[PDB]
Amino acid sequence: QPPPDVEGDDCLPAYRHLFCPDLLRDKVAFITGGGSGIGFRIAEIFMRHGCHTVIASRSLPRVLTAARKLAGATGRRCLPLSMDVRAPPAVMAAVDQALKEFGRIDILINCAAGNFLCPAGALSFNAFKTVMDIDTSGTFNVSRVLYEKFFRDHGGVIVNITATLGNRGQALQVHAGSAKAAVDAMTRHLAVEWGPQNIRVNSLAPGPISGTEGLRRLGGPQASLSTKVTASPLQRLGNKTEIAHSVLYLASPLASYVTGAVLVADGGAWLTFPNG
Amino acid sequence: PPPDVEGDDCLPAYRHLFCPDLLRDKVAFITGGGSGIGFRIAEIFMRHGCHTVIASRSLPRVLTAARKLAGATGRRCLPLSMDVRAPPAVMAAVDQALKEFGRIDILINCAAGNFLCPAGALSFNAFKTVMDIDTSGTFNVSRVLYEKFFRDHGGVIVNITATLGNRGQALQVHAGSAKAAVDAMTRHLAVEWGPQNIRVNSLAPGPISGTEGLRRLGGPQASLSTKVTASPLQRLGNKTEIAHSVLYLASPLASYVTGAVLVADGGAWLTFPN
Amino acid sequence: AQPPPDVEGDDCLPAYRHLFCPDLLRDKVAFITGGGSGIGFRIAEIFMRHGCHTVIASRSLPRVLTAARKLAGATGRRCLPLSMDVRAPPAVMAAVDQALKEFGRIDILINCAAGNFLCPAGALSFNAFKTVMDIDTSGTFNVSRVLYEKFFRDHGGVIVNITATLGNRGQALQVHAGSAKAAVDAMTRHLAVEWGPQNIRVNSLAPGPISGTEGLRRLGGPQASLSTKVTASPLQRLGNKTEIAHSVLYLASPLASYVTGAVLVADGGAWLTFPN
Amino acid sequence: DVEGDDCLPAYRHLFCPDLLRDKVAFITGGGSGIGFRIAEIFMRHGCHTVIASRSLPRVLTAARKLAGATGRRCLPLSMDVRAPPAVMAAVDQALKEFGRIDILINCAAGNFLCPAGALSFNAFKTVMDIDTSGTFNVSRVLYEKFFRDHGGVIVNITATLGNRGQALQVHAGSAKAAVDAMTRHLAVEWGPQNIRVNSLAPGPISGTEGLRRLGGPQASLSTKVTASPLQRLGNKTEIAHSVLYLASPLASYVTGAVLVADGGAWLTFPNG
Ligand SMILES: CC(C)(COP(=O)(O)OP(=O)(O)OC[C@H]1O[C@@H](n2cnc3c(N)ncnc32)[C@H](O)[C@@H]1OP(=O)(O)O)[C@@H](O)C(=O)NCCC(=O)NCCS
Ligand SMILES: CC(C)(COP(=O)(O)OP(=O)(O)OC[C@H]1O[C@@H](n2cnc3c(N)ncnc32)[C@H](O)[C@@H]1OP(=O)(O)O)[C@@H](O)C(=O)NCCC(=O)NCCS
Ligand SMILES: CC(C)(COP(=O)(O)OP(=O)(O)OC[C@H]1O[C@@H](n2cnc3c(N)ncnc32)[C@H](O)[C@@H]1OP(=O)(O)O)[C@@H](O)C(=O)NCCC(=O)NCCS
Ligand SMILES: CC(C)(COP(=O)(O)OP(=O)(O)OC[C@H]1O[C@@H](n2cnc3c(N)ncnc32)[C@H](O)[C@@H]1OP(=O)(O)O)[C@@H](O)C(=O)NCCC(=O)NCCS
Ligand SMILES: NC(=O)c1ccc[n+]([C@@H]2O[C@H](COP(=O)([O-])OP(=O)(O)OC[C@H]3O[C@@H](n4cnc5c(N)ncnc54)[C@H](OP(=O)(O)O)[C@@H]3O)[C@@H](O)[C@H]2O)c1
Ligand SMILES: NC(=O)c1ccc[n+]([C@@H]2O[C@H](COP(=O)([O-])OP(=O)(O)OC[C@H]3O[C@@H](n4cnc5c(N)ncnc54)[C@H](OP(=O)(O)O)[C@@H]3O)[C@@H](O)[C@H]2O)c1
Ligand SMILES: NC(=O)c1ccc[n+]([C@@H]2O[C@H](COP(=O)([O-])OP(=O)(O)OC[C@H]3O[C@@H](n4cnc5c(N)ncnc54)[C@H](OP(=O)(O)O)[C@@H]3O)[C@@H](O)[C@H]2O)c1
Ligand SMILES: NC(=O)c1ccc[n+]([C@@H]2O[C@H](COP(=O)([O-])OP(=O)(O)OC[C@H]3O[C@@H](n4cnc5c(N)ncnc54)[C@H](OP(=O)(O)O)[C@@H]3O)[C@@H](O)[C@H]2O)c1
Repeated sequence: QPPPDVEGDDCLPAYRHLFCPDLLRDKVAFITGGGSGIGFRIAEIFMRHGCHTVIASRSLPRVLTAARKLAGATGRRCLPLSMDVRAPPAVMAAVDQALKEFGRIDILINCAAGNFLCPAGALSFNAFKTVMDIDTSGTFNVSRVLYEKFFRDHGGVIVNITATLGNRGQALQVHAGSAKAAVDAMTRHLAVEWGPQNIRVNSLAPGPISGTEGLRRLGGPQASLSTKVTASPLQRLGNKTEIAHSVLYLASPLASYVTGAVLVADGGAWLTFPNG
Repeated sequence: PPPDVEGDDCLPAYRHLFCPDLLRDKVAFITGGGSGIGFRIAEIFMRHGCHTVIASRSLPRVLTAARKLAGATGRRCLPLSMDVRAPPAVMAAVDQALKEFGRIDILINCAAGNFLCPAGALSFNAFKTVMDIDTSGTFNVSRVLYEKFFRDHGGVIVNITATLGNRGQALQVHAGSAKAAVDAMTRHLAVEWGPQNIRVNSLAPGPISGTEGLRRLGGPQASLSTKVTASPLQRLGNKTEIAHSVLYLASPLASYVTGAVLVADGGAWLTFPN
Repeated sequence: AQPPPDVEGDDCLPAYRHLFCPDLLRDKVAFITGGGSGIGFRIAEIFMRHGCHTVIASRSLPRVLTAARKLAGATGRRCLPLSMDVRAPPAVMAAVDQALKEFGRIDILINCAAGNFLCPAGALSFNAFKTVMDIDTSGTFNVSRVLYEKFFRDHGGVIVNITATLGNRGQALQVHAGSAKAAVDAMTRHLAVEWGPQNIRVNSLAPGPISGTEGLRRLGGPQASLSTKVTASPLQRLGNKTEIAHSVLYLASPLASYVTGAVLVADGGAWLTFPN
Repeated sequence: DVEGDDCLPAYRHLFCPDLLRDKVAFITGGGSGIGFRIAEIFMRHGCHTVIASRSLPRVLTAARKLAGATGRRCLPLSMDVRAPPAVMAAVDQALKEFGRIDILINCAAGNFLCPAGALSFNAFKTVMDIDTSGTFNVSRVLYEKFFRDHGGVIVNITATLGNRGQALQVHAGSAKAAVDAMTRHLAVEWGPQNIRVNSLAPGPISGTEGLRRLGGPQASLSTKVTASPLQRLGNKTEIAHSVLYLASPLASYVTGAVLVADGGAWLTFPNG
């Protein structure tokens, strides 16, 4: 039986520490996409282990609402910021402020993505490139800004949130599959070039996770969903807290020797899911 | 190795190992077919009976190439100017091809852009441009050909990729990411399009002599010689060898191959320094 | 689009149209383990249709004597049948000596010998697992190693290992075969690196589900669900022996002069979509 | 960390000390190297252990040290992973002593440098028998004796050698690639019995027989280490942390995966 989760963008009402509560004490994590879904639960878990956060995505409203829930449930600081990962000046602006407020950033989680089901034949060039732009160029943009502004001189840890869609070429998902495959390759590249600056860089590829926009958009009809979930190895959907725990493992000193790796946390699902 | 020539010029002689009618009367649309690997793929194709359309941004480049290719092989070569990033231009090119030949049987996505640069010095726009050309560019040509012809008649796509992303090669985050995304795209399209009789595969070349790629990315000649003699086959590959493996994938001999990546790199990704 | 023709039994093709030049392997000699039945037999026939003489070697002397009569009957090239278990190195060494005595050289080794059956991992005995590792993995290494020491080390050569995609997603009922074939894939890379400097190319070909083979008969399952998964796979059909032999011939030939350490999958995209 | 097969003098917790409270882990190769440090770090989180390998004096010595440093129980047993009667006997003994086994760590292996043209048939086969057949045998025994009916968690310790076909290592590369494939097959078959199965692939780890054997001359090893992304060797405690992660409830949704914990070394290390 998995750790408890909540379907909405709300904090866990109770929690049991399996990592020590001081694992990230006084560190600061910058989380793109931290106002909703997996990125919000990542923020919440990090703050429950001593970490302050900065959460950044397009909607200033989404992150303000989130930052008050996070701060309230954990007593740590959460700086919300409006920032499109495709706009380098907005990215530079956000990182500058995070540093003005905190004086340091230790961890970057690239969680910002967009996705929707569309057959390749109906997918426009602009549609495909929009997904490449947010997922891949966005991840590069934020990483590259964090490197210049803080990590190159102080070291750091980056976790990229990816997917397994590209492994078997999942139908209706050429855009997301291609974009997140490029992010897994970028992880290797940055691990190589930035390791000498004491920067670790890894990916975490989640399976179908309950209580997320990604599952609502992409899961398909509930009866065919249940049937594929029941046929997957752990016979269930993952939850956001399980994903936040793997991300926390990778962003922490427990993972001090892990770099350039892709941890798949998907209950086995890519091995068995249908690709009709 | 089979012989090759360093320039974007035709082979002075060629020995057939495939039958000279392997692609008789087929039509191959080759992006980047005016130079480097793409020029040699066009030439080898035409020497197996195929007409070509070559397309890239520079009209002067494809015009001069097309005269060379027709002159050497006796088959037809249509040159077109088209940036793979511009759906109007790509649509216009595929129409022009269909108007000239009435069919396209094969698409070779060879157009790419690359250069050496540390990830920390690489600009936001430099990264995105490589993704736009290599990745979104490949998707754009593949989808325009699907809509205009391959959906209704079937077809074969060969994507020219790379091994850079396997080990995260230094100075290459842009190209390594873009070509890894092309390898996933290959699988996605193979699955979606297979039922329309379309095969889609990736061919990843190693370091190839006589190419802009190697000129830009090869590094100093002394350190290049050294990684080369320390790789499994002990030599650079040439363009003719790459054209043979592309021809294999594009031909009825690979009738059961789809969603695959064929690495043709003399074993180099296994031993090259990173 | 119409596949090249094939026949279901271990019999030669009635007609064949060349797509490779008929002198591609003019007067070369290929040693093919498992060349008496199934995929290995069709590989033998196709090679000999391109000028190559063959040695076909497996356990059952009756099987290879009958094959070799048929092969030589249909193509006008020579086929030496030998009885040899790949697990017994004195027998391999003697078979290879005998071939060198007959033909004076060997240019190509195709390692096609394998053992497979459906079995749940919880029912698979220790000896059953080991037996499949011993034939597929040790047996491949053994043959490759004898060929190296008897001829290829000094003369160069080309090796094609026939493998599978089962280990990619951990196909159920196939732990033995999937592990064994994943070892051979790794072995391909290892040997490509060590033996490249002796002018030896080593690649793997991984076939998908193939009509008119013992493999499909044993492992296909009932015809109705077999039909369903075939129809749901990207080319919507089973592969045939002739198509696999064409990919094997490609890799074994001078057209693949710069291909080594690679695994070419030739499965109609089956592993992307087949249920697990 | 500490070079020998000795316990750490001190240890600060990053996972809670009750993470594995009262669980039982059966660790093949638990008497030395990585296996010994895994047993120690598991015991520091509340776990009891069973350490099993061919040498009974090696595991007797290890067990007294592990118990002594941690106050948890460590049952040593002698068994060859290639002999299914012995594996069945050790597993029966662990069950008599403890009544349960929650976790299996398949750490036993044999390796040495040898060019492929010089490796004997028997030398190849031996490495395949220990790493591959051994790992299947222990997993399948544990499945039949306990995991099938009660669930459980397996961590296979593997390697990255097979990725680029590392020279001098055809045996070990092949064997470990087979065990990574087995990880996926068992994850799929046994997931519905509440069994998780993952691989952890370490890189070059200081204070181990692996590194003493396979590292080659010190000057050349220093060089490739400096040229690797984190510019240092891994230690045994870092590997035991990643193995603990996978073996714990923190990895409740991880199955069928390979975690590479090698400092990025396979990405840059020489080969040829
Ligand atoms: C499209 C998205 C990624 C980003 O939005 P955006 O930049 O505002 O993009 P727009 O809506 O302008 O759409 C851009 C292009 O994509 C196309 N597109 C967008 N959604 C699409 C869909 N569901 N199907 C097909 N085409 C689509 C648009 O039509 C437009 O293409 P065009 O110029 O040919 O018409 C949107 O899905 C989003 O913001 N998602 C965030 C939430 C999310 O995706 N969560 C799950 C992550 S797992
Ligand atoms: C850059 C290229 C890929 C694409 O051309 P383009 O679309 O006109 O792009 P631009 O010339 O506007 O350059 C795009 C960005 O990349 C950057 N860039 C180009 N060459 C660069 C180099 N060697 N190092 C770092 N950045 C570079 C530019 O400075 C610009 O960035 P900025 O906007 O931050 O100033 C060009 O190299 C090209 O056309 N190459 C084609 C042939 C080739 O590379 N063959 C090899 C394939 S192996
Ligand atoms: C078993 C095989 C792999 C090799 O034969 P062999 O070396 O004579 O081995 P045996 O007949 O002694 O069987 C060896 C072990 O595997 C077991 N075995 C054989 N077939 C089995 C099956 N279908 N299910 C479970 N176990 C099986 C035997 O019971 C024995 O184990 P045990 O000692 O615990 O009883 C046999 O299947 C074979 O000859 N295959 C060749 C043809 C083939 O497999 N073609 C398809 C490749 S796609
Ligand atoms: C060989 C080993 C794996 C297993 O020992 P064992 O089963 O008693 O094996 P043996 O000593 O009987 O050796 C079996 C074969 O391997 C060969 N072999 C052993 N060491 C070898 C070496 N360094 N180089 C080449 N061949 C070797 C033997 O000669 C024999 O082949 P043969 O019949 O052709 O003579 C041994 O190295 C070992 O016990 N290792 C465990 C510790 C270890 O390897 N740790 C490192 C990290 S895994
Ligand atoms: N959910 C799943 O089952 C699943 C499976 C595999 C992978 N994932 C991955 O997990 C991550 C989170 O997904 P989720 O399902 O939790 O959905 P989500 O809640 O919609 O998260 C996506 C986040 O990205 C932000 N975002 C989108 N575009 C952006 C941009 N251009 N700039 C900055 N921020 C942007 C969104 O906020 P704004 O709209 O405010 O920008 C949103 O908060 C993604 O990386 C996704 O690919 C999810
Ligand atoms: N050479 C190597 O060693 C090597 C190794 C691995 C992979 N490759 C791959 O092989 C292919 C050929 O490389 P090469 O070295 O032969 O280099 P090249 O000669 O420069 O080929 C690139 C071609 O792409 C065209 N092109 C670039 N951007 C374009 C755009 N936006 N739209 C349309 N056409 C475009 C260029 O023509 P215009 O300028 O007229 O547009 C040129 O003909 C590339 O895909 C490369 O990634 C090469
Ligand atoms: N058919 C498929 O769909 C498929 C799919 C994926 C992979 N493959 C691979 O394709 C190859 C051939 O399979 P197939 O389906 O055509 O089956 P097959 O006809 O049964 O071929 C297996 C052959 O191996 C020989 N063999 C078995 N054990 C041997 C040993 N110890 N020593 C020497 N030779 C031995 C057998 O001959 P004796 O009985 O005379 O020894 C038999 O000719 C195998 O490598 C298989 O793994 C097939
Ligand atoms: N060290 C590295 O840098 C490195 C790198 C990648 C992977 N690894 C992996 O990490 C694990 C431990 O390696 P290590 O360096 O720590 O070496 P190690 O100390 O030699 O550990 C190997 C263990 O395997 C046991 N063993 C060997 N054969 C056995 C058999 N037939 N049955 C039962 N037990 C057996 C040995 O004990 P007995 O002699 O008492 O049997 C020994 O305790 C191995 O799986 C290795 O492949 C290590």
